[PDB]
Amino acid sequence: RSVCRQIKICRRRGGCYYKCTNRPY
Repeated sequence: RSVCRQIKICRRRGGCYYKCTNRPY
């Protein structure tokens, strides 16, 4: 599994969703 946090990732084409981004924390 991972140890990231979910963000409302958005695109220019396609749309937005829940992405585990993983910020260096």
